[PDB]
Amino acid sequence: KIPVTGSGFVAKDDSLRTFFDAMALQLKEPVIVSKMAARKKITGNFEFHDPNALLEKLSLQLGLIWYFDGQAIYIYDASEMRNAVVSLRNVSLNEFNNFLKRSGLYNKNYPLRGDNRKGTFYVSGPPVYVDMVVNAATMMDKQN
Amino acid sequence: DGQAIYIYDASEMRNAVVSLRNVSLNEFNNFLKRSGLYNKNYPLRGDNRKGTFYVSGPPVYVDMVVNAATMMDKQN
Amino acid sequence: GSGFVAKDDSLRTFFDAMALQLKEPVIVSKMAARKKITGNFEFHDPNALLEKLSLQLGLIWYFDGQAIYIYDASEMRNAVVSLRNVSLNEFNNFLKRSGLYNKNYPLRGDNRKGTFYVSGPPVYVDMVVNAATMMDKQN
Amino acid sequence: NLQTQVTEALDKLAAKPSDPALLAAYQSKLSEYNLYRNAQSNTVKVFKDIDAAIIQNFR
Amino acid sequence: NDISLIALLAFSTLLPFIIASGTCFVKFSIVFVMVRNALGLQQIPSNMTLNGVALLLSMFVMWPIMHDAYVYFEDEDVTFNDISSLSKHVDEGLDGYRDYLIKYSDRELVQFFENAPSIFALLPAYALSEIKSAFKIGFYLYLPFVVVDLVVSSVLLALGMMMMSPVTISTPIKLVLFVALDGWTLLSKGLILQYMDIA
Amino acid sequence: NDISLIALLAFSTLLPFIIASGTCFVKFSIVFVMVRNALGLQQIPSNMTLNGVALLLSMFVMWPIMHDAYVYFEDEDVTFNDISSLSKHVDEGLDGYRDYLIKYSDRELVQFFENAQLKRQYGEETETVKRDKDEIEKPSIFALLPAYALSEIKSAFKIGFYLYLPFVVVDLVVSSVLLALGMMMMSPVTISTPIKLVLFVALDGWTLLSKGLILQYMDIA
Amino acid sequence: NDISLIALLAFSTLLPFIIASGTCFVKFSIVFVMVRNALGLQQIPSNMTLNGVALLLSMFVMWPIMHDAYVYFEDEDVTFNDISSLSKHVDEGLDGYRDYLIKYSDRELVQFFENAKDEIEKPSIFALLPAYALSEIKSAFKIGFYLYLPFVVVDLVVSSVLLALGMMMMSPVTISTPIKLVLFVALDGWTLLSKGLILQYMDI
Amino acid sequence: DPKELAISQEMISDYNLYVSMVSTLTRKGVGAVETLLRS
Amino acid sequence: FYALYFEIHHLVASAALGFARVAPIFFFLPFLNSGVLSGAPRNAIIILVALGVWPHALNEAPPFLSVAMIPLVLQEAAVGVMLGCLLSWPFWVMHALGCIIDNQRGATLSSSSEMANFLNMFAAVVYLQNGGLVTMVDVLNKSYQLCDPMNECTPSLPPLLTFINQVAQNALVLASPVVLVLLLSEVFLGLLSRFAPQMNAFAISLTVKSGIAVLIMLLYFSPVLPDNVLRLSFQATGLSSWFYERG
Repeated sequence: KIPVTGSGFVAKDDSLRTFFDAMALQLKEPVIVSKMAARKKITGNFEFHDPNALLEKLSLQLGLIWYFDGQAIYIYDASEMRNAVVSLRNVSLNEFNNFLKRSGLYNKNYPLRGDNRKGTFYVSGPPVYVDMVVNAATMMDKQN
Repeated sequence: DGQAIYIYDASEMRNAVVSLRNVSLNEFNNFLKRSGLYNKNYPLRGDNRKGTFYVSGPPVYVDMVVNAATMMDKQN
Repeated sequence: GSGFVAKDDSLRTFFDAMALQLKEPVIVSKMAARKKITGNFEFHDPNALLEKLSLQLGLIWYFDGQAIYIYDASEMRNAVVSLRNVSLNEFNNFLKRSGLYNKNYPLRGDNRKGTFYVSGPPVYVDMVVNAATMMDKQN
Repeated sequence: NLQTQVTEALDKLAAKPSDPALLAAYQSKLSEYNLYRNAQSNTVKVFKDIDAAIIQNFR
Repeated sequence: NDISLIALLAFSTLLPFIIASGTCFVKFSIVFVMVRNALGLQQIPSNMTLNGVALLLSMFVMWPIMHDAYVYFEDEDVTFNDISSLSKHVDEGLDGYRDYLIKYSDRELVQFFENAPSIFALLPAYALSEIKSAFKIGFYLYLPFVVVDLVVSSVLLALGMMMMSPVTISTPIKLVLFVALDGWTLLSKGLILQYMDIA
Repeated sequence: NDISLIALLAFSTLLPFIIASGTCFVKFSIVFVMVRNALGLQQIPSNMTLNGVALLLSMFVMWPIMHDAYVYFEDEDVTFNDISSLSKHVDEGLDGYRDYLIKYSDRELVQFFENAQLKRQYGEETETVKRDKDEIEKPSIFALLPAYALSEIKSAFKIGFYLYLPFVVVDLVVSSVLLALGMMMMSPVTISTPIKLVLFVALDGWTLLSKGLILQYMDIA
Repeated sequence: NDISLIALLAFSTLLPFIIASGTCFVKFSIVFVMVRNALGLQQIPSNMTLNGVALLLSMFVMWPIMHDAYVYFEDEDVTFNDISSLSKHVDEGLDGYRDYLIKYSDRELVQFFENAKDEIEKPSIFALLPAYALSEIKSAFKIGFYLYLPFVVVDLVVSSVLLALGMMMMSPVTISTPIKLVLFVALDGWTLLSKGLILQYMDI
Repeated sequence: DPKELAISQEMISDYNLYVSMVSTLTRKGVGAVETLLRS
Repeated sequence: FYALYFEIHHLVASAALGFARVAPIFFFLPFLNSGVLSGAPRNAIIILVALGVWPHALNEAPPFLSVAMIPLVLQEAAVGVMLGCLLSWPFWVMHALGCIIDNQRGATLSSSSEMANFLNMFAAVVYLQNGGLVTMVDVLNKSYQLCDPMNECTPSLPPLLTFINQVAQNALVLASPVVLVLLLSEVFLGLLSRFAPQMNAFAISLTVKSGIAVLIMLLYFSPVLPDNVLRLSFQATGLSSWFYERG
């Protein structure tokens, strides 16, 4: 009924939510595409054999930012990136980076910009990454 | 969770970060291991001996972990 | 071997095509998204092509380390700030090590004083003012 | 510019909160500023209310 | 300050009667329905259209005068020392409208309504003159409709056709050649050239 | 918690203009003015009571929709712990009203307002959305009720033309039988008014049109 | 007592719509206008002085229903320990209105509204108030055709005696309207239709 | 705050009067066209 | 937290001019006037329709602020009554059609109407079925794209002066075939009055014309009338020819 010999996905005017859910089996995690990034469309014959390398290239050709936090993959478009600056009264940046590296939320594409032994830094990235970094930073000074 | 199977769509997954004032993560995770609510697909991301961690998943699992963590800081 | 063939684009479709040769995503504002362009371009040296186009078209751009923000030139703001118990030299040494030092838009002021002047894109000024006022409260 | 010479007398009592002449002059300042602030608030209020009454009459 | 709000609100309440009596809407509204009565069909073209068109045309004459009033009144340099010195300035704002009104009215009622120039003496002389100007243009449009029925009822007496009604025959003939001369675009533009430099 | 009461009272004040626009009261009111106008009666039957009889049927249909809002919003666990889940809760509370707007509104008239609002929002560069959104995506609540109220004006005038027909068939034959005689200078509406009233009371249009409108929203047994 | 102060105010502020929709005032106020339109009059006498006498006429046969709810609700046993027994007690008060409505409403239409005998339980008060108002407007239309009918004959007979002569281009409204109202004052139809309108509900 | 609330005290009230003024003029504006079309 | 109050407050100011643009279309249209719509839910509709079609973004400040407000209202009313008289085109010619057919057969000679109301309702419904309100809303959505305020656009006078004959030549050719049969029947009867003198053929003319005027229009009522209704509906592409902005 579906005669093609090989393996691949054929998209005819797909709308970026039905396209990434078809990649959500080769990637072993569910994909969450935002509301503004679902108005763009894509069509063509695609194939997935290393989708963590394919998602990086298509996030630059289409214009997207993505984040994988161990359970799911969040995808936003480029005009939703937000910024923040926070001050730590009694812990260091190198102490907070050991918490991020040891826990597993440390992302080497969006690192933390600041002085190595201070309280202030500058974080920027996806909207699910920033509101976590800010919320853990204001939840460690009140604990200490 | 042991009595039923909840099913949501992928766009309803919520997440939270909660701070335990006087109880470690390794003790609360043993409370979940002893109860039966431990789900290895959505584990608790955080430092092993601290009070802060990051949890994400279905809304019935997040609203259970947050409520059972803030009801274990009030007992201590 | 590469290149974009522009036929009446709108400067948001266009600069996202350069977001692969530049290794960062590009974010263009909505007042700078009305200007249009045509022509055959060629992305072989994009860090000098973006600089030449931003002066012919009339644009301001800022790269912080993750993305490239592009505003139009009529949105440049300026502000003067004063630091009580810190001088200009440790804040400039903070920016040199934090990677937020932009040589095109440096900090204008006296070398050992609290008052100085800053002007640039609205993501650079809003970072510099908040970082300047978040060190004096810590001290 | 009344708030300036209000805000210039609080600091010497902050440095010396036991001088009897200063708190007497400070109370003499602050009750008069209390009389000034609600007077301006009550007087702008009538100029709003009577301006609302014309459109209430003509609507 | 706030006393300016009463006058600038009362103008909006009294506007439907300044249009009813002070402007060229009087002349425009009458001759349309008069030449409709010339044709004898009282509900075509369905008088809401005649009041729809003649309102837009009478808007076009009053509109520069309205913009000229508040261009001048935008200058807030009106406050002075003398009570009458500010009073002459408000009269200077109204001479832009008054010069429209002094142009068309006659010199017989305007001093008759000042001994018994002022603004309030001019409006009933204006609307009375415009009605008198409306009738003589309606009469000259009336005569070519009182010759075409006269010939068709004559041909019935030329034949043996005396006993039939002539209005059931003459009314389509009067309507067809009138629209065939494209007269409805003629008498409208022949009126708007009188008041303004149209187009 | 306290400002939830402010949101309740502010919802309470804007209530009857929602009944003026959002509900199906607009179908009953228009067709009831039309059955007054088609009979030729001007003042009677004194439309202050015709608003009331048209309101009571609309409340009689709207009651199961609005009743689930009370039991959903008097829950003791309205207050959540996160800012996005609390904004999710009022959406899933409003979904029972919203799919009611979806069922009874027009397809393309709703579809026109999203394309008209997006080019106002971002600009012309936003690409248009087609019919194929309907299977997954829901429109906003402020882009529905304009196209709802226009579609219900279309359906009410659709009903109003049909029962306007059996009266003008009467009003032409009376104006023809009077001109069958030489009675040209005679007002035919004063002869037409009895037999216009008989054709509605012998047909009893009130007690079958009233059942017809409730059948256009709900069913029996 | 404090909550009953709400419902006592809530009747009073809602009275000009319940009296607008749930009584025989709609039938009196409707027939008193079409008798003017039957006579070919427009603004005579008014819409105010016809509503006034229609209000008092409807206030006669309606007052004893309103009067019994007072004397029933003045009694001392409004204190009940049970929720539902008070709900029964207020259900037992409205039976004066329910027995009034069922007499003049249609059983099939109220059965239709009931879907969306009557001796064991009475149907609900919201299930039949439109059915009452929709039955009154129909019956007032039916009685409106009847007294419309004799004035058509005087409208026709003078137009035929004018067409019997050659004067065909003569407006007969200036002649029929004198002959219209002498038919209504020699009958003295005003004092008798108000009689039979009262007798339609209240017996002698 | 005594000077900032006072300048926002005028700032709310004058813009509320401006929105009522612009809405009452639109009502008498189109209502004059309504009565002139009835004439 | 001042901008949350300001966002609804810039909106309620923006809807007033939106009301002033679209209010005199709800007086002109046959299925939307005050005769068909009550008073209480009318003004709810007219506000939120202009709120769903207003061209500028809602959170921004409107450019209305103290430029020239009383003449701005007369601008927006003048373009509103212009859009009303263009949108009510095919109902006006159809109501003019029925007045001619009523007038030729007699039945209107008490001057020196119900039939013309019947065609006006009929062309209202057949316009309302296929499309209808989508093109009725589209022309006022394009009017904000070509007549944005603080630019003083006008209804472009030199093509307005042919508006009355533009509907008149659509009225006469639509009333063409039935007045020709009524007129030829009258002179055919008049030759019989010339062949029999005391017939009084004027009285017979009222009896026979009312049957002819419905019979001849029954042959072309079904296949010929309703397509001219969709043809005469004014479409949005011609909105440029009726307006122009002044600076």
